[PDB]
Amino acid sequence: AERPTLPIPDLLTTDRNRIQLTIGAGQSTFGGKTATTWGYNGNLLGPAVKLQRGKAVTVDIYNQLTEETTLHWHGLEVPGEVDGGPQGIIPPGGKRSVTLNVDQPAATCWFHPHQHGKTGRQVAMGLAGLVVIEDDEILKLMLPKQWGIDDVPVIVQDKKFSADGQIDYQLDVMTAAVGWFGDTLLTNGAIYPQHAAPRGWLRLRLLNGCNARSLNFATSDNRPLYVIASDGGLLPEPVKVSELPVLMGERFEVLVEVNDNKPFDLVTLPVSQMGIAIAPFDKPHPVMRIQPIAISASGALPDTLSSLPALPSLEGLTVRKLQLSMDPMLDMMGMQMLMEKYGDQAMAGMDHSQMMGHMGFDFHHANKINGQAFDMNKPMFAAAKGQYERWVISGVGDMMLHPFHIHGTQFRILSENGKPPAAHRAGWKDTVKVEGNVSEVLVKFNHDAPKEHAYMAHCHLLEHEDTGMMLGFTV
Ligand SMILES: [Cu+2]
Ligand SMILES: [Cu+2]
Repeated sequence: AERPTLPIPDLLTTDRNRIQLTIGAGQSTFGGKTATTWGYNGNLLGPAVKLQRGKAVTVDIYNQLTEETTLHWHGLEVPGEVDGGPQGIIPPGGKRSVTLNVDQPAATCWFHPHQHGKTGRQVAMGLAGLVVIEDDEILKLMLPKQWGIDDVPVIVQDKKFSADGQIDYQLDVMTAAVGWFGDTLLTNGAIYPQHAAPRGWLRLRLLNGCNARSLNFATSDNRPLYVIASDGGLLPEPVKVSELPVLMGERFEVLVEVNDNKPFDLVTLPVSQMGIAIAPFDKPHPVMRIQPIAISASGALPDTLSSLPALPSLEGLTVRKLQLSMDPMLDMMGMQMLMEKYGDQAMAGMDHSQMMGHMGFDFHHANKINGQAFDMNKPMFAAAKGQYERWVISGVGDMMLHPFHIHGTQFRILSENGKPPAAHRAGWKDTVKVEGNVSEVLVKFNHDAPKEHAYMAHCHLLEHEDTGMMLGFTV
């Protein structure tokens, strides 16, 4: 049969300078089986909210679920009051209005729930949206810009399904250790869709929307990807890559050539991550089928995209240390449950070093920062407003992958997991890899966050966040 077309999220702009988002339960079909799913302005996933830098907009958010949620704008530099972390509770049948005064460069950001201890479940049920920030600078470049034709959002997510076809989500000792992962890959909510792309340049806005699964994009015929933007917006010039690793909650925009009429796949390559490396993710896995077409397409790859500032001198900067840890009992219990469920396949992708690390009680608070499981009532510290700080985040002592995310900022990576960052990760980021080594970011918070609307800093492996690997901080 024909592959289904890639679903394109609606590009939603202001009215009275207002935007309406409805959070609701409905139904979706996956592999011919119906499931209860949640969506923003529909059944599953959500729209792309389109924002202009320097232009205020009001968002009216209606919770039509039968349980509490929050709405977090991932990668937006906004005050804590509108950040929608776990303190931004919207009750069932409630409404919250937020004024977003956008004051950052053009970027692809996203939005999702941040309900305390339930973020994994609420994203797994289908809640995620996009944010497209535009500025004068990006619109001058003549990048591909026809939304849903040559400028395409690609939200990649895995799920697992029970026998009846319902989403099979559980926060248990296995998923608290290694994450919630599945055997079914979704692309804008569809299984292995096709996208009809005009000949010339195709812009893909890639979002890893998975709870726990790291991805590594490539093409089926090894044509290159040209990275043009990271989480926080444009690189100074394009970076040519043959593969593109993307952690949970990271975005990159890439241009790819649609040259001849022969279709090719966007794929994800096997990653060395425990549980994630298991079949069917032990071989290259198709993400979507690009079908070349002949219709209007004038987008270009510019030699120069933007100016990236020199890093400042680090002397005098406040240093914060964040030591990530997991109770040895959770590693043991969680690993034991993984090995019970997958047997001989359980150590897929793992080298000798990775396995010897695993040497051979309430799990809801077993994941920690600085020896502390997340305490919603006790911000770990008071950060300075408008001042560079150096944040040193360590996974030394721990075997697992931790995409570390900091609210309220776009930062510069100084060191990523004991190496300088790759060229395409050296610009504006809101996520940094921590995996058995130490990362160092240069962060600045331009907006206030008081105690009662604190910013979060957490692992974006959502089951780790939900079982304690989060801290609140004031600005
Ligand atoms: Cu965030
Ligand atoms: Cu983690």
